[PDB]
Amino acid sequence: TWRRWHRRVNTTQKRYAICSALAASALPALVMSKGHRIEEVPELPLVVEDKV
Amino acid sequence: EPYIAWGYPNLKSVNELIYKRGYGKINKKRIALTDNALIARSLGKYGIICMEDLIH
Amino acid sequence: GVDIRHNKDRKVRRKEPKSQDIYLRLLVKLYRFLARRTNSTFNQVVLKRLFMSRTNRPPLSLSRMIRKMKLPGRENKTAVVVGTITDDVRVQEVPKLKVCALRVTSRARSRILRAGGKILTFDQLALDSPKGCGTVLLSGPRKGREVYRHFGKAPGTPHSHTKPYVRSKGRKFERARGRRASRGYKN
Amino acid sequence: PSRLRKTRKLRGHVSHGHGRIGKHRKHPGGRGNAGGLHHHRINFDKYHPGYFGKVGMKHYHLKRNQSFCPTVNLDKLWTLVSEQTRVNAAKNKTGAAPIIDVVRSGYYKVLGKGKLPKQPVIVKAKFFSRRAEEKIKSVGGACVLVA
Amino acid sequence: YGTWRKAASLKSNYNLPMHKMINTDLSRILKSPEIQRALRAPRKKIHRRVLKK
Amino acid sequence: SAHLQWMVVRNCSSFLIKRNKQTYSTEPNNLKARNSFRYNGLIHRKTVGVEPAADGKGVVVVIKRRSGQRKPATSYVRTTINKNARATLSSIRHMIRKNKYRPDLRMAAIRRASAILRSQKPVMV
Amino acid sequence: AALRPLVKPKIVKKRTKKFIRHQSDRYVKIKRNWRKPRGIDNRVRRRFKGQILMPNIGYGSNKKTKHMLPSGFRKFLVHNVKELEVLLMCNKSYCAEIAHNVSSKNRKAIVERAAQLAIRVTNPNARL
RNA sequence: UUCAAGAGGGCGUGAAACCGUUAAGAGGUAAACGGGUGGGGUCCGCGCAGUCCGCCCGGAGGAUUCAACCCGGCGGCGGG
RNA sequence: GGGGACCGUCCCCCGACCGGCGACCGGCCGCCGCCGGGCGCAUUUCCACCGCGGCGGUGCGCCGCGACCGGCUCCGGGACG
RNA sequence: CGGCGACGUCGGCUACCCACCCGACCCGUCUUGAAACACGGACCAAGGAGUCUAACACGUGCGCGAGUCGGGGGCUCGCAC
RNA sequence: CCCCGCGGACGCUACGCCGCGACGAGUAGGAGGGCCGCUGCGGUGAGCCUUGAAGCCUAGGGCGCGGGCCCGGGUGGAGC
Ligand SMILES: [K+]
Ligand SMILES: [K+]
Ligand SMILES: [K+]
Ligand SMILES: [K+]
Ligand SMILES: [K+]
Ligand SMILES: [K+]
Ligand SMILES: [K+]
Ligand SMILES: [K+]
Ligand SMILES: [K+]
Ligand SMILES: [Mg+2]
Ligand SMILES: [Mg+2]
Ligand SMILES: [Mg+2]
Ligand SMILES: [Mg+2]
Ligand SMILES: [Mg+2]
Ligand SMILES: [Mg+2]
Ligand SMILES: [Mg+2]
Ligand SMILES: [Mg+2]
Ligand SMILES: [Mg+2]
Ligand SMILES: [Mg+2]
Ligand SMILES: [Mg+2]
Ligand SMILES: [Mg+2]
Ligand SMILES: [Mg+2]
Ligand SMILES: [Mg+2]
Ligand SMILES: [Mg+2]
Ligand SMILES: [Mg+2]
Ligand SMILES: [Mg+2]
Ligand SMILES: [Mg+2]
Ligand SMILES: [Mg+2]
Ligand SMILES: [Mg+2]
Repeated sequence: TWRRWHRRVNTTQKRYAICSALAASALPALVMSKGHRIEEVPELPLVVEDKV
Repeated sequence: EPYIAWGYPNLKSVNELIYKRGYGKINKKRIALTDNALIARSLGKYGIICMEDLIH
Repeated sequence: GVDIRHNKDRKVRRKEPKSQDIYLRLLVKLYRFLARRTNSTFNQVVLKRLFMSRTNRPPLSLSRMIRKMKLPGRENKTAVVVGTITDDVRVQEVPKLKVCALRVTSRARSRILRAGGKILTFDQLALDSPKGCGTVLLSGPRKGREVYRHFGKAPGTPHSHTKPYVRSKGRKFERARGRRASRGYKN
Repeated sequence: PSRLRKTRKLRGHVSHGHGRIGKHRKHPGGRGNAGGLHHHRINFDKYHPGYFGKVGMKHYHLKRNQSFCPTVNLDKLWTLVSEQTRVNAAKNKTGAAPIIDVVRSGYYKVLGKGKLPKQPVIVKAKFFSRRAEEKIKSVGGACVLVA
Repeated sequence: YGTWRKAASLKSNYNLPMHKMINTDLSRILKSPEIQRALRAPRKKIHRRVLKK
Repeated sequence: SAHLQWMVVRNCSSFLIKRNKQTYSTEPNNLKARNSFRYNGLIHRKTVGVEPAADGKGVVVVIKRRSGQRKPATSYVRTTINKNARATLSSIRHMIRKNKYRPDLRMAAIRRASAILRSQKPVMV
Repeated sequence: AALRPLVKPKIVKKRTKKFIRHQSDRYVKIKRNWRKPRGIDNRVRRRFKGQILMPNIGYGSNKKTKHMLPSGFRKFLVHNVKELEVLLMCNKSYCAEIAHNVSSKNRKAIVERAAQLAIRVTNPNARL
């Protein structure tokens, strides 16, 4: 049971993975390459009103 | 001495060795002497610019 | 059969970065083209430094960069380091510097910019000086590492001043026999 | 990842890299630091001089806190205050010198490695080295002791 | 997460990571007149082995 | 940037097919359908694609406009050409060459248009 | 009749026979799959004359004709019609074939579509 | 009966070793193996009068409309 | 203890000059291209068929033959010094 | 440039059986030396042996950098994940 | 100052493609590559499948130097 299942990742690492993930989510080629069918989406940094 | 056979080549032997089997060490590569420009590029500074100069 | 030895045929050298950093790979592409299509030996040195490991790209402190920039005849020249530029809190006056680096520490970056300096990346350096003209190629201390204190002759040999590997430092840890004449020998 | 290791490449090779003649056996040469003065003497003498024997005086019930005395050098001295402090003092017309309390910053002794900028300063510390005191007075400063 | 000229106001110590390559447009950089002026002419003729007659 | 986006999807993409010592890419606007920086139909500011018409006759020439690169809904302009093969190839040639709109894809688009039209004519007995 | 490849070079095979494992003829427990002999006294490993030959890189096929079918095409496995259109511009160099698990109804559509796109199918009549 | 007993109460699938029978071939240097051919056999090749397609020429037929102009729409590039 | 002043970073604005409209976008123009609809209704254009037609490319269902050119090689004649 | 092509033939060096010529001792293992009168192995199936923890050392990759690191704790609807 | 022709092959997964030269024995051992193979997890294939999954059998067709893999036929019956 003491196989060391967990890993610690530096906080600056982890914040920098989030920034890369967010920046990639605004580029159509990368989101399409994940196969998300963003063919008719008006704008990929896609923002809706607070009413939702 | 036991590993080699050697002697004194004559003019014809030098000609046929250079013309039939003459290869130049150009940029560390074994390049066949098909053109005079290959000889002149690497040996022109010494006055040797053709196969005849190399044979001489 | 031919009489040669094949143990040195394969030269051991970096032909590419072992990193998967796509930004580093992009500017390796840029400087692979510049080294090939120019006669500038500066591009050749920069390209091969881009392949190098982190231990072979030691950080360059701000003090060391300033000191090399202050040498005569290096005014209005770009300081180029293939690695990280580091703030040195031991200096109090930062002059105006034109700098190209792979990476600059936030505090060092603020100090350079506040002093009227300019910071370039290697893509901008290619546009500024494609052949590297008017540049000073600097390097951090390559042997400024703790490992090099342990390298060399063995500690238990005469006239060797190499640091031994000890879990602790104290009077009880490897200071007796073989270290003083009273305890057998010293060498 | 076990898929990246030599074991995956040593399948089909009978000795698993340990060799046919010498084999891989339990503990040839002893266990741990066995035979450090006998059959492993050369390694211990070559790489760990001083390992064997006693040197010095022992001290029962050592309390590391009593000997607590962190040190700071003069080259790092001005980093203990704000950048506002040092520019204000430099451009100050009077002879007013700022006070640097190294005990507040967590240091007890002021060592004298490096050089100081040419401006006076009052340095408060528990201990001063001889050369640190000399350099502080050279720039027109003063050293005052605290307990 | 902040800007490159503002630190993050909800992380107390974080700032956006910096680019090691500002302009990642390789085609535009290589076609720039500054780069093209410094280059030597391309060697595009292929020299295949000559059969030694 | 095209080069930066290429370094991300050159080996990691949902359109990537790697089988039988071959590699293919199935993104919508990939002429020749090959995994390459030149022919990738997603990473470039301007791209051209040739597709069969919605019905069984003609071709659809889709180009990428320059304005809304982050707005995929209006980023592609689709035109339908339903004339004879020689006239259809001339229109595609003029769209690419006269506009200087990616001239490196001229023959790829023309060859693909020929393949589509050749597939639309009825089979023989 | 059949769709012809763009070019049909003469395919030269250095070896036409399989490399069988040493002593796979003497035991059922040992399969014909090749395994490098590593015994200290093995005469096959030592390359004695008249023994079982060992595969090596010298037997490699010409890169121009590698993976080429006898028909001059190279094969791409397909599972549906959508994967078939990747070969539209590779018609004269690559041939499609349908995966074994594809149903009889679905591979009928693949064969029909491939006939239209002039793609050659190695197994066009495979469930019928 | 069952869709199926080529699922029949230790019954899903049902390998190898080993055995029976049928078919083919062979047989005094134990078998087995590597290389090279030859013979026979089972199959494969829509094999069986053997490619396709670009331009041009000639013959015999159809279809609009070919170019250029007009209107509209949409794009690319340039603009102190 | 507050509250102030100052300093460093900011902020949205009131405004001008500076480099450019950029890979941040619109409107106007100019050129070009495509599409749709008219007109153009035939020495134009396009479609399919035929010729045992020509020019190119690829390649011949199978089994064969010849020719010249070049590379390597082993030999044989003739003549000259 | 020639010959030949459907119920008899054409091509398939792979794959099945057979024949002949040449070559060919049974593997594994210890060993200076194994075909050994050296040991293990009748045959087939399934199982079957450098792993995990800790500690070092060096190399490489990543982040930050004279700093670095929250791993213990605490705060976030208390919990599909 | 291209224009009776408005036209002109391929390429460059830059971790790609191309050229030239030399070289190739190997136990113990070291290293690299593996679109070799097994099982499970996160993504992805608008993947496959009762119009037949896995598995198994096969004088069937092939691919790879090889590890192995794909396809045809049969059996099988729910997954891959
Ligand atoms: K070396
Ligand atoms: K080992
Ligand atoms: K070998
Ligand atoms: K059953
Ligand atoms: K035995
Ligand atoms: K914690
Ligand atoms: K999956
Ligand atoms: K293989
Ligand atoms: K099956
Ligand atoms: Mg050799
Ligand atoms: Mg060797
Ligand atoms: Mg070995
Ligand atoms: Mg074994
Ligand atoms: Mg052993
Ligand atoms: Mg084979
Ligand atoms: Mg066997
Ligand atoms: Mg041996
Ligand atoms: Mg059944
Ligand atoms: Mg049963
Ligand atoms: Mg039987
Ligand atoms: Mg033994
Ligand atoms: Mg003995
Ligand atoms: Mg033996
Ligand atoms: Mg004996
Ligand atoms: Mg024994
Ligand atoms: Mg047994
Ligand atoms: Mg026994
Ligand atoms: Mg097993
Ligand atoms: Mg070798």
